[PDB]
Amino acid sequence: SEKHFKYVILGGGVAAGYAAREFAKQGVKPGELAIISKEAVAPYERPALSKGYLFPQNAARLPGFHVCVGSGGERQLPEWYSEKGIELILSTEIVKADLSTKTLTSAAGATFTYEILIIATGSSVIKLTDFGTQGADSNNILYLREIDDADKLVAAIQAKKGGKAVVVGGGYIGLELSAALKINDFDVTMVFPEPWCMPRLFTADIAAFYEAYYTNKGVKVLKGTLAVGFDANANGDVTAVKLKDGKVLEADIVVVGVGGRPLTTLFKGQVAEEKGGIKTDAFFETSVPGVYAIGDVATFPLKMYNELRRVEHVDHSRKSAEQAVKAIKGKESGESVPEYDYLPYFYSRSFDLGWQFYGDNVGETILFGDSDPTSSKPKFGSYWIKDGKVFGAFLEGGSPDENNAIAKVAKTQPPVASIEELKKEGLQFASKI
Ligand SMILES: Cc1cc2nc3c(=O)[nH]c(=O)nc-3n(C[C@H](O)[C@H](O)[C@H](O)COP(=O)(O)OP(=O)(O)OC[C@H]3O[C@@H](n4cnc5c(N)ncnc54)[C@H](O)[C@@H]3O)c2cc1C
Ligand SMILES: NC(=O)c1ccc[n+]([C@@H]2O[C@H](COP(=O)([O-])OP(=O)(O)OC[C@H]3O[C@@H](n4cnc5c(N)ncnc54)[C@H](O)[C@@H]3O)[C@@H](O)[C@H]2O)c1
Repeated sequence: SEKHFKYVILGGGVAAGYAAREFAKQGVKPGELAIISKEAVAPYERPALSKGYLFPQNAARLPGFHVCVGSGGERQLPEWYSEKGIELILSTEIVKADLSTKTLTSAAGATFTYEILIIATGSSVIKLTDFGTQGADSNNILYLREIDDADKLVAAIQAKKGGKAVVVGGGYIGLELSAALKINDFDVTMVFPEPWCMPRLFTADIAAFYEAYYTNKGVKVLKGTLAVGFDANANGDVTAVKLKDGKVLEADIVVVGVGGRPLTTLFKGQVAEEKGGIKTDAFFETSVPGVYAIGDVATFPLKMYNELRRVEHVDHSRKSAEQAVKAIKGKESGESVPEYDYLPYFYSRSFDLGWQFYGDNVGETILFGDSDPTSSKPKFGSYWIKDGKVFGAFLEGGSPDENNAIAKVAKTQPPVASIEELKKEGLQFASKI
């Protein structure tokens, strides 16, 4: 009954799917590796859940977006794993991890042993019920982290067709959700307390473009307020959203985007933690030899900024997954592996927009380009200047070359003698580098 594998990746997300591609490249043998996931499907490109998955027509659907298509790689269907002798253990939640005995136990009591462990458990979605919010347990108050959550949302959009939606949260998930609900023909109201949307990255100037663009699209942006409770009917279904300011919004469906946290509960005490995640070295190895932490759960050395960091980027999930397998196989062969040198890269898409950010959002900012929301193809960016150098670069509506140019600016940190002249140059500055 108990199963044994040389390597076990715990989790079936983006990092797990990309670690498995790296294993096949490294020559993994039949029977050696297993991926244990609580989801009923093979690893897939998570960012698709708040994008094409929510389309009313010609939506993204599995098996279409299984990894590694999101980065231009080959689709890894369930057949890809079985045909390689990679054991895909689905619908299995590991409720107990004993690192000292190298044994994991599933919710059904089944046990599994490994020689090497890769922790790719990602993040769990924050819910309003965690806060103890009045009426937050009403039906049709939905979240979006996994494909079952996406399927519940796609069912609710269909059941509540042409109704009222309230989106709680002003991050990029709130933005992508509001845009999705609007392209599905809902009356949409977006609620968040910050003085502008995407507060952890957008400047007031960048936010103003997206707020105006969403307003033109019919989305009602309600900044400076917070959802404090909900009304429900006799079936327990949400009927309204109560706000801190006394306003009461009618709602047929509520979709919440209030963040996430690393899913490291199984390891508390057994591994060193820092900055919310499991601490790793430049090779994603934890304080326990042979136990690795990749993707969302990892607090790793961010080499170019000389500090430990934790990120929630799909690029980091893929790259960190490759780094760990290279470190594991390199130790088997005595081969040296260079340190993880990640350039922070984040992106978001909604409506006909699509932006990319590289580097670090620190220092003084300048906006450049065409930032008119009514333009047929808005193309505008922003630079962050710290210690007289470009530290961060943002671009909306860039071409693949223009996006590569701002990544090279954020990677090389070119000198800025004049911030006024840098704004004059604009996007031409990134191309002339
Ligand atoms: C809707 C959505 C949209 C996003 N859009 C973007 C975007 O546009 N750009 C971007 O850069 N990033 C985006 N992200 C973030 C990005 O997808 C994540 O950073 C990435 O998925 C993390 O990879 P991961 O493997 O660490 O985590 P996950 O993909 O979440 O993988 C974790 C896996 O482990 C499983 N698991 C957890 N605990 C257990 C357990 N105890 N037992 C068994 N299995 C377990 C989970 O079910 C899941 O399969 C988005 C995320 C979401 C939720
Ligand atoms: N990229 C990031 O900086 C970041 C930060 C946190 C989480 N995430 C992760 O990425 C995904 C996207 O998260 P995000 O960027 O949308 O989250 P976020 O942390 O950036 O923002 C959550 C939003 O919800 C708002 N909010 C909280 N309580 C509220 C209430 N009661 N009423 C109204 N608004 C309320 C917050 O003020 C904020 O605007 C998630 O899956 C999460 O795991 C990303």
